[PDB]
Amino acid sequence: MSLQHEKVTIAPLVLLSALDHYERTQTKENKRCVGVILGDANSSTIRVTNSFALPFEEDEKNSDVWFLDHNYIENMNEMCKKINAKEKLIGWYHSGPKLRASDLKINELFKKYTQNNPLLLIVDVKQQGVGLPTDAYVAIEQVKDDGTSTEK
Amino acid sequence: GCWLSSVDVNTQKSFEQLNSRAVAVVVDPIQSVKGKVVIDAFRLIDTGALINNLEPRQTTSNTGLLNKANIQALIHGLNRHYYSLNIDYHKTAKET
Amino acid sequence: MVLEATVLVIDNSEYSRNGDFPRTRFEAQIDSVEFIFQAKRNSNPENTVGLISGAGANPRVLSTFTAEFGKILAGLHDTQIEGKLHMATALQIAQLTLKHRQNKVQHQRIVAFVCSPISDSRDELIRLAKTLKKNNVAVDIINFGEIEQNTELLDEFIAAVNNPQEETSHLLTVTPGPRLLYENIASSPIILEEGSS
Amino acid sequence: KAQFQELDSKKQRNNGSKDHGDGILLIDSEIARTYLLKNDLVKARDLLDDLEKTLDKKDSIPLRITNSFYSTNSQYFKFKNDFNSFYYTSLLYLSTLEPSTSITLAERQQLAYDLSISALLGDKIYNFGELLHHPIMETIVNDSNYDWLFQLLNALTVGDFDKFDSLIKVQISKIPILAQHESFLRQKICLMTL
Amino acid sequence: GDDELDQEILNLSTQELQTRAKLLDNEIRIFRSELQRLSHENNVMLEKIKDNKEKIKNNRQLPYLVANVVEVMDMNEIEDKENSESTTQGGNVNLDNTAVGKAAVVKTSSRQTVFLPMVGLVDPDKLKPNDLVGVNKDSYLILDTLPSEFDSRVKAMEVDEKPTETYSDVGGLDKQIEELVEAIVLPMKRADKFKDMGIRAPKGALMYGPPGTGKTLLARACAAQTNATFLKLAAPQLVQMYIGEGAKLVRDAFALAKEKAPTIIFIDELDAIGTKRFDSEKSGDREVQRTMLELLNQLDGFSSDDRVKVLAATNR
Amino acid sequence: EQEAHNKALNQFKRKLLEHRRYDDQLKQRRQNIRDLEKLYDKTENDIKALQSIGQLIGEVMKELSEEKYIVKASSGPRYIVGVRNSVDRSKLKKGVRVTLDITTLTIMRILPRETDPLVYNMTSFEQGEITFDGIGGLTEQIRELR
Ligand SMILES: Nc1ncnc2c1ncn2[C@@H]1O[C@H](COP(=O)(O)OP(=O)(O)OP(=O)(O)O)[C@@H](O)[C@H]1O
Ligand SMILES: [Mg+2]
Repeated sequence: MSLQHEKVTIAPLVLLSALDHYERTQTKENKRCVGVILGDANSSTIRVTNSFALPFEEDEKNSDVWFLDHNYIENMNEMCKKINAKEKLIGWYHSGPKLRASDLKINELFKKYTQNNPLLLIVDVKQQGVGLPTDAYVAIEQVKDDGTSTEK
Repeated sequence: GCWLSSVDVNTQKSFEQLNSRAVAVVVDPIQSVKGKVVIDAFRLIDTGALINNLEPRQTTSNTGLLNKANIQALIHGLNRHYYSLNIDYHKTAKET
Repeated sequence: MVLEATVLVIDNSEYSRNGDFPRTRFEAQIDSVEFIFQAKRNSNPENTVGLISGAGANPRVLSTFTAEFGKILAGLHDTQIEGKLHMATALQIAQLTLKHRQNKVQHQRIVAFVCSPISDSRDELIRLAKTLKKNNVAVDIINFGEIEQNTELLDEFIAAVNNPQEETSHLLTVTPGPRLLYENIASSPIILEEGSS
Repeated sequence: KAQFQELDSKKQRNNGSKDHGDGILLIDSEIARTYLLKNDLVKARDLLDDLEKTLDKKDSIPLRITNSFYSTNSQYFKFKNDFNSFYYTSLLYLSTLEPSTSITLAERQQLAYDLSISALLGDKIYNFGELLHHPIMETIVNDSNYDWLFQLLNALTVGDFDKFDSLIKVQISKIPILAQHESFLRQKICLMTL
Repeated sequence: GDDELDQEILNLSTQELQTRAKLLDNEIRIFRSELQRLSHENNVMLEKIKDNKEKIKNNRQLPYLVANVVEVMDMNEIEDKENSESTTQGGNVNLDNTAVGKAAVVKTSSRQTVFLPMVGLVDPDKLKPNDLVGVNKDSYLILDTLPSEFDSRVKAMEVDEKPTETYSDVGGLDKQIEELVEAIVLPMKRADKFKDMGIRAPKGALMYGPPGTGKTLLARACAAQTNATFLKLAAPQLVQMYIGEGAKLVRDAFALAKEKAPTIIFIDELDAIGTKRFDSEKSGDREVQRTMLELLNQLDGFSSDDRVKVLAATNR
Repeated sequence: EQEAHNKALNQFKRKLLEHRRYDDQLKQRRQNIRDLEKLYDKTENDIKALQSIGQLIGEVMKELSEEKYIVKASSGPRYIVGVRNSVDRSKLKKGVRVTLDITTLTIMRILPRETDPLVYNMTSFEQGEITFDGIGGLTEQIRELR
């Protein structure tokens, strides 16, 4: 999968696109636009070149319920290989505002389509921190600190 | 530089038919160094517009200024096959 | 019959590696899909059959609506098997799957294969019933794995849903032992039942 | 192993829902354990290293696979008596424990004995407080064997000499293992306290 | 092939083989579904191939650039865990993605030498040194293959043995007529013996002396005897147009000659592409001398060079 | 012949032949995917290669800094170029072959130096042995060289 991933640089095209998508799907009030993040990966420096919206729903009553379109990803990947040769699915973004534990479950399914470990790239749509809004994550597995329960 | 060749006028013409008003934005990214220079918009001039002087109705009801990035290149197609009008940039505050 | 979208909930469990239908149940449930998919087309060629799984850790979308039987099976080959039914959860994702469609004239129905008893609750299922009949979604339960060694309380939800609907709700018993799973659902009402106003 | 290697080739596409390559790895682990008991420690370790390679290149493997591999690796360091090496790899078994039956009541009490003994005699351990707080050693302290064994572990955690030295006298007579590490254990409490 | 053998009939009776027939059906239905699985995966994939081939079509068709391959470099493929190039870049392991495997050095007709990431539909296999290749005009990549260059004058040069001068219409000239046979005609015809014995074949010959001694005559005749593919070249004829196109012509000539053997390649009056001084300025006519040199080298390259004979003439 | 045990038997032939056939047909359907699969990769890689874009070879005329070099190109002209952080600067030294973009004029990557064929053939293979007493009359002159 990938064992080379230290940092993710993000171009401001990607940060703006995600921002636009949230506001052009009409998804607000702590509901989720989730999209695929496109660009080179399987490198220490991951660079995300582009992004596009995916159809996505969530119900906050039970987060073990969500809608992800299986047709749409394949079709978009085919198109995206033509425009630049950089572009391939290297994760999925979440629109924040925080890291929910509901984000593991989605990441679990997302591993199948990807050719690497998928990345969970949080882009916050309301601005935060003295530091960046944008904070990147990778799914790894490890033993806890109670010496019990190996949790992803 | 930003100009148009014959082949691109043929491409231009059919967007004009599809959508009455439409623009062509032409990016030359290797004479660009401020991310904004050598980028202009262009739009077809009709053949009726030249002969009956209905070409400069676009100099009226606007700023009426045209800012050149290539003096030599724009002026050539400015009578021949296009009229150029200046480009502007925008964002909302969320974007900024 | 005509213009109908049907979300197949197909369970893949620890009760389905049993071989009461040849050569296990996984292999007989592959054969159920083909007959169902063709039949719909025979009534109306603009019918779409979708697929989700009540199986694994998290129920998920295996395939979306499509006019091809090929794509639906393509998605089913890689399913979990370690899980059990989660019946309440299945219904809420299937409702979401039936929202996204090419056209909305299509009937809303859910048919759920039961191989395994609920891992959820009665408290949950009571709620689901009131939820469904507002949106005219039928519950149609093919049971064949909650009657093998078990009892079902799902009879109650069928009747609570059934009113004049787009598709009526009915319970379809298929023996748990050999009777050839695939022909029994094909023979029994799955388009012979239709709605009314 | 020969029956699982034939089976798998047709059945991966035949069920079309199941896998059967998972099973082969685990058999190698059991084969490695049998060699350790038999006292052919080298035969198991080189089997175990080749098995290690395969596991790292997979990421979809069950939680059962990791549980058999670490258990087997721990028994290797216990034959060799590498105290430090045992402590950490037994901690990795504890994490990968399944609610599923793949343990007995015997095994809990016996890992608890072997952990405590290794810990005392490590050269770099200071995970005495980490053990105390852990379920395993918590439940059995009321039996005679694990009574002192708890109180030795506890007196080190807390740097305390009055309880520690009093215990050490008893264990020279009682246990001959700890009758030649007498010098080690007294240096160790002082080292942590410093 | 053969179903219900003698053996199955004794073993199991007809009634039993009915129960056998039913079990078979159930398993035939299982396999039958897999065919629908497999058909589909095949159907989508065809669609993908044609969707690509449509994008290619526009770039690929004529017009494009003509170039020559200097050499196929054969740069490394894979020595890292990411990309296919020595340097570590963002991409991942493929022929083309951001990864670059093999590459080749071409000399364009646009007067540039381009080292380029290699395409998917042109491989290094499909090349050899000194092959003419179509390179896309706008971005420089090997786009499609072409056969080797052919020129109108080169094509003409092969076959001109008639007029024939023989040795019955050339009065005397011995020792030299005998000497010419020994060098040329005699090993050309008994070529099989010369391999077996292990002696070398003469590595060409030089005939020289004041003009009007009848050198031109004797070389033409030499060729009549042996019935061979006679190529004639003359040092001002060989050079044509830009002087960097002079080098292709020598090579072209010798490509033809060695095929359809026996042959004689006779190069007349060498006094300006075989000068002794390197002071008289030449830069393109220098490459002409060098590509003359390859030919001699491959005579030495056969051991016994019976098949390919060369003759040379000069005035001084 | 004429009994009904034969009429029953012929039908079972169909049942077993189809069982086996459907198996020979699984193997065929698989091969049809694998055949398409290669063909797919070659046309696809082609499009990605166009987007990568050619380069122009040169060589260091003179190292000026540790991230910036001065070069001479084989197009004629001399440039002062930058160097990408992909490529090593140890493998860059004065006189070494390089290949640099026509988009930004930046050395992208190493071009290992092109071997000159003649001297290279002789480096590669050993030209030896010749025996001392296999040479006659120059025998003194071999020794003198030692
Ligand atoms: N030895 C000869 N026997 C017969 N005729 C001769 C002889 N030598 C010269 N001639 C006549 O003179 C003519 C002119 O001489 P020719 O062209 O053969 O000279 P050459 O030595 O081959 O020239 P160059 O040095 O210019 O290549 C010949 O065509 C032939 O008719
Ligand atoms: Mg002559």
